[PDB]
Amino acid sequence: NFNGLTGTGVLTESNKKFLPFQQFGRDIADTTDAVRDPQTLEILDITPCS
Amino acid sequence: TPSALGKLQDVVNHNAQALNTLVKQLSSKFGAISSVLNDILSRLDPPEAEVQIDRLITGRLQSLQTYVTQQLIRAAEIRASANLAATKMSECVLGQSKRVDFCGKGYHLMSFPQSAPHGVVFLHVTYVPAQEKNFTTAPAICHDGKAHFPREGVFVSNGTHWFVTQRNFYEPQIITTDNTFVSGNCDVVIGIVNNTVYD
Amino acid sequence: VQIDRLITGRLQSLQTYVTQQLIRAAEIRASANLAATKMSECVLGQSKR
Amino acid sequence: ICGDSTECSNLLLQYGSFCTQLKRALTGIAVEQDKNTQEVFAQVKQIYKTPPIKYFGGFNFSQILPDPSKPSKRSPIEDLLFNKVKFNGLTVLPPLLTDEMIAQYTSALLAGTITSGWTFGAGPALQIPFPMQMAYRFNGIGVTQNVLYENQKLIANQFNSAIGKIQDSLSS
Amino acid sequence: FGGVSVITPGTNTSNQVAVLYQGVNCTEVPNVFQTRAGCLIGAEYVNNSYECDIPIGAGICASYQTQSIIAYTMSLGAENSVAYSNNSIAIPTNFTISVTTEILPVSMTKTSVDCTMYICGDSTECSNLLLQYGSFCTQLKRALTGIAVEQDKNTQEVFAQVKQIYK
Amino acid sequence: KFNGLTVLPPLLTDEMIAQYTSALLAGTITSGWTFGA
Ligand SMILES: *[C@@H]1O[C@H](CO)[C@@H](O[C@@H]2O[C@H](CO)[C@@H](O[C@@H]3O[C@H](CO)[C@@H](O)[C@H](O)[C@@H]3O)[C@H](O)[C@H]2NC(C)=O)[C@H](O)[C@H]1NC(C)=O
Ligand SMILES: *[C@@H]1O[C@H](CO)[C@@H](O[C@@H]2O[C@H](CO)[C@@H](O)[C@H](O)[C@H]2NC(C)=O)[C@H](O)[C@H]1NC(C)=O
Ligand SMILES: *[C@@H]1O[C@H](CO)[C@@H](O[C@@H]2O[C@H](CO)[C@@H](O)[C@H](O)[C@H]2NC(C)=O)[C@H](O)[C@H]1NC(C)=O
Ligand SMILES: *[C@@H]1O[C@H](CO)[C@@H](O[C@@H]2O[C@H](CO)[C@@H](O)[C@H](O)[C@H]2NC(C)=O)[C@H](O)[C@H]1NC(C)=O
Ligand SMILES: *[C@@H]1O[C@H](CO)[C@@H](O[C@@H]2O[C@H](CO)[C@@H](O)[C@H](O)[C@H]2NC(C)=O)[C@H](O)[C@H]1NC(C)=O
Ligand SMILES: *[C@@H]1O[C@H](CO)[C@@H](O[C@@H]2O[C@H](CO)[C@@H](O)[C@H](O)[C@H]2NC(C)=O)[C@H](O)[C@H]1NC(C)=O
Ligand SMILES: *[C@@H]1O[C@H](CO)[C@@H](O)[C@H](O)[C@H]1NC(C)=O
Ligand SMILES: *[C@@H]1O[C@H](CO)[C@@H](O)[C@H](O)[C@H]1NC(C)=O
Repeated sequence: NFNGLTGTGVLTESNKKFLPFQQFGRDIADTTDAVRDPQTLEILDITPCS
Repeated sequence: TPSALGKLQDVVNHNAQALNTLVKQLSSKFGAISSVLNDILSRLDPPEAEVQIDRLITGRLQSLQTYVTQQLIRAAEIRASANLAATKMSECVLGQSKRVDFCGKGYHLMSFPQSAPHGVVFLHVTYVPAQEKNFTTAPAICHDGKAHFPREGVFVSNGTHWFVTQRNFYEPQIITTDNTFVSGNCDVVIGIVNNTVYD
Repeated sequence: VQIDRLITGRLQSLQTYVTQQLIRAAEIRASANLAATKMSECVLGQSKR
Repeated sequence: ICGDSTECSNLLLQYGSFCTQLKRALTGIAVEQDKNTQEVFAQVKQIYKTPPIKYFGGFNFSQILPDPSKPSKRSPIEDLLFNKVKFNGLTVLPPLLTDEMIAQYTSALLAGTITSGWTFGAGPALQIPFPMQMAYRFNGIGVTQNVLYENQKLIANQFNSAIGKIQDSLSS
Repeated sequence: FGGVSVITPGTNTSNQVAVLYQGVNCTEVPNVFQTRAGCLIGAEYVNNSYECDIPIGAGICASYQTQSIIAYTMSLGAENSVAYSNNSIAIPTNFTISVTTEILPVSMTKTSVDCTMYICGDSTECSNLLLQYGSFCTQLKRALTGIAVEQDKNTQEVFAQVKQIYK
Repeated sequence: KFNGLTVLPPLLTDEMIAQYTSALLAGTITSGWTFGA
């Protein structure tokens, strides 16, 4: 539950570079793919578990 | 040419668009209060929201059915194309087909297959005649009071002489008894001409 | 709810029409491929088949 | 789905975008019909014209060659075939190739096979007399060339009589 | 009523476009040519026929040639009156070897759909509710698995025809 | 695999189709049409 965005998946350290004002990341299919950590500033990938 | 490999790009784009349309209907509520299942499971009465959940299931199950039907149709089309490709591999590559326009434009000589993503490419090597010249012809030739017909070829005119040559390449040869066969007399053939047959 | 019932009923009819049109189009495409093969082999040449 | 009621149009979105998926499927079927016609009739790259003299060694192609006195330049057999054969949201799109263009393709295929044999399908149209190309087809089916030349009048009459019966067969 | 189609020669060439109102009259729309397939705005008609470039309908096609889009009746090809005669034969004196490519789809992606995960998504109440609609999940699974195994046979029937791998 | 939809891998890899094509070519350039019969 990242600042309201609730989901389920594996969290991995991504190499993406979000803009300083962006918080969520979505793919072409309009689905959550990456979310910025609220406390730190790292970007975590979200993938379907299994 | 950008439209060279479009038929495979069209198939992969159709598959991708079908997948995207199927994953897009997940966000559709189909007339319900919403599409998020967790919200419907947390904003209505559990014993009463059963009929509401029934509406989401029918909306997603029937979309999966339409997807499966369209996939069956596309699979039928792709299987027809694959049967055609197998016939072309067996007839154009593993042999020399006499069928016109089946192994390329012109007289087919041989073909070479090439691997392609979700497809196959055939390089049809064909024989195309060019630089044609016209001559005067005759159905038969009367030399010894008997009509002579070419065994394998066609009688052509040198302007002042007559030759026999194959019908697919101009190669004049003297009209001898080995190039022609005699059958019947000369008063039964229309367009017969007079010329000596070399013995 | 009545409009949703009318929309759902008419939308499924159009989907069935589109599916039937796809099936008939596949049939007509098979027939047209057969005719094109017949145009090149029977008209544009002589077939030993 | 909605007709004229605006309250339905905005209510159609909550059910789905099926009107977009369906209209893309009908466009594919529509463009398939134009491709089907081109794969059959547009096999030639040149429009061959029949010679002004219609003599072909006794053979009579008047029932299949275009009639210049009749409209649409159709042949009698094509005339018989043509004579025998905006709604609530549905429209009918016109074909890309008109009937006069398909008839012209058919005339090109017919004028080429009578004046060039099968050479126009493999490359350039090599001119050849019709009794000459008919002997090649006899040589292909397994009979010598002298069989045609010694019976050209009989084979011409059998061909002309058979073509004349095609109209009666398709009419009766 | 009718559909509006835009005729463009490609954004790489020019930004000019022509709108085609399919099946309507040119007098009922809010330079113009009443084509047999509809009203064409933005393309002038020319009598000089050419090969079809952009299909429109009813034998009319559009093209970009000169900085303007023109509409014309498509020409089926160049006229070639073969010099037929009673005794004229044409024999080719040369030849050319040509190679033509033919691309054919053989297979597509073998997809598979999880019924419960797609329809429900890890919901216990929803998963038990699917049973009331019968075994529709099994039919879709058997249909998709039949397609997947069919694609492997398509590739097998096309390429795997040789018994030995020749080097 | 994102939302229940999974894409199964083909049985024959792209390298095996390449081997089949190479075998067909080597047969048609060195043996003609005899290796098909
Ligand atoms: C049948 O057609 C082929 C292909 O057109 C003919 O081959 C061509 O022959 C001419 C004359 O020998 C060649 O022209 C020469 O080219 C060289 C450069 O390679 C140049 O230095 C010479 O001054 C001359 O222009 C031509 O290149 C050649 N074409 C090819 C593709 O090799 C052949 O002669 C024709 N045969 C008959 C019987 O008509
Ligand atoms: C939120 O608070 C944490 C805790 O202090 C911050 O994390 C610190 O970040 C600094 C600068 O990178 C480091 O030197 C500390 O070691 C970090 N401490 C811990 C416990 O991780 C974090 O930066 C704060 N978030 C924001 C946006 O300022
Ligand atoms: C007929 O073919 C010959 C080649 O076989 C052409 O060449 C002539 O051959 C004759 C021998 O029969 C010679 O007497 C002539 O001098 C040759 N002509 C030349 C220009 O060298 C001959 O030209 C052909 N006939 C015609 C009318 O073209
Ligand atoms: C081909 O040869 C035959 C026979 O040599 C020619 O037939 C002769 O024609 C003349 C004139 O018509 C008659 O007077 C003779 O009686 C015919 N001979 C026979 C045996 O019937 C024929 O004219 C020649 N054709 C050509 C084109 O030269
Ligand atoms: C070729 O066939 C046509 C049509 O079958 C023949 O035209 C017929 O000619 C007879 C006698 O002149 C008329 O009584 C018929 O009415 C004609 N038929 C039509 C449909 O008009 C023609 O004579 C045949 N031969 C040639 C050389 O054209
Ligand atoms: C090919 O042969 C036919 C038949 O002999 C020729 O047609 C004849 O032409 C003459 C002159 O115009 C007419 O008087 C005859 O009535 C025609 N006969 C028939 C049956 O129609 C034709 O002219 C010849 N073609 C060439 C190029 O010589
Ligand atoms: C051969 O064809 C040309 C045009 O292709 C024509 O002018 C000529 O009359 C024909 N006949 C002869 C004998 O050259
Ligand atoms: C419809 O188009 C035709 C063809 O130009 C024209 O003659 C006719 O007047 C038009 N009808 C109206 C109502 O404008």
